[PDB]
Amino acid sequence: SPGIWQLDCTHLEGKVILVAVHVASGYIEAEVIPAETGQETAYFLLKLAGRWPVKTVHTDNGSNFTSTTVKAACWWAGIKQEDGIPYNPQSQGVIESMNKELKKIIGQVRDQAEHLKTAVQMAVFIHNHKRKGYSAGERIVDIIATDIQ
Amino acid sequence: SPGIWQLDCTHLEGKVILVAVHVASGYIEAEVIPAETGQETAYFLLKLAGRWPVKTVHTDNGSNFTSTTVKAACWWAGIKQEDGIPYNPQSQGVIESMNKELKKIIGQVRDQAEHLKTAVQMAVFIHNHKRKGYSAGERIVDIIATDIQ
Ligand SMILES: C=CC[N@H+](Cc1ccccc1C(=O)NCc1ccc(OC)cc1)Cc1ccc2c(c1C(=O)O)OC[C@H](CCC(=O)O)O2
Ligand SMILES: C=CC[N@H+](Cc1ccccc1C(=O)NCc1ccc(OC)cc1)Cc1ccc2c(c1C(=O)O)OC[C@H](CCC(=O)O)O2
Repeated sequence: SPGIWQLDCTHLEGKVILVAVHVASGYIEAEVIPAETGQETAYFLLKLAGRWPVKTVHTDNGSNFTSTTVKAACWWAGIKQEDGIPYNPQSQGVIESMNKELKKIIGQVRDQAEHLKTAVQMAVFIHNHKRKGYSAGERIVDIIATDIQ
Repeated sequence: SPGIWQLDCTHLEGKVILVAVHVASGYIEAEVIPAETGQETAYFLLKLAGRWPVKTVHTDNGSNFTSTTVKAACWWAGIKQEDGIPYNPQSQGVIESMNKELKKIIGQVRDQAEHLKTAVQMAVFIHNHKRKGYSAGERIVDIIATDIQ
């Protein structure tokens, strides 16, 4: 559980926002990309796994699950690549709610930057720091530290 | 201490590698950029502070310290922007050594990717996971978790 992440792809302004969610905490990293290719996804996972102890990634769709470039990145970074089938139906709902919340935050900041990428990084910051009371940033560190110990 | 980071800029292949080091742990994030502008530095700090609890950043040079774009990003993200004067002379040595280590690792992986950015992210992964016995990734999580509790 401390090492489980889920990929999520959402769309805004004719661009793609790729999101990785740490399942147990709700902490996220995200990036804007032109389109969701195997290479973009592979590079994103490489970045993520260099920054956090990524044991398993539930991929966001079958194309990323199939992609040999994505499999190659997961091999390189020691990540177990898995499907993202919502065996628990609550998973779809959680992802959908997160995309809605993220788009809400982007709207709230959208006028503070010219470029969508900047707004998305502001949204990451706000999401990770929001207290609901601990924040997702606090939760992820505590979960992982407990695991190390 | 748990919230203090240091910026560092090094050069390779006619490109700039911008690095943020978590001082207490030696954990790093890095990106390749064409040149080290206020806007590039500002965007990098925005990303960093959305991901880790960044209290203070020692800037890497006077241009980044002066930059109103960098100051604005620090304001946005709640970061105390500071100079990077090595009042402890051991600081220059530590940075120099880290740049040498990073370039060594990049050399070791350089043939595994076409693009420097890929090699740099591989280098981040190797550096953060290397056991020195705990890794820098373990140390940062432990330091921050201890602070939270
Ligand atoms: C078909 C893939 C292309 N190469 C093949 C290659 C070219 C030359 C030498 C070795 C290889 C090789 O297969 N090594 C094993 C490997 C596989 C996956 C992997 O994924 C992390 C990293 C490494 C690897 C690569 C992937 C994603 C990238 C890259 C690059 C690159 O070559 O640098 O460059 C930046 C780009 C940014 C995102 C975007 O622009 O889409 O993401
Ligand atoms: C003179 C700066 C340009 N704007 C001014 C702007 C334009 C329109 C509306 C508001 C503003 C405004 O001042 N808001 C307050 C503010 C200041 C600093 C800040 O720092 C994170 C974020 C927000 C902000 C900006 C900075 C770095 C970027 C950006 C953008 C952007 O406008 O989206 O876009 C991507 C780029 C990527 C790295 C690269 O390509 O160099 O980094």
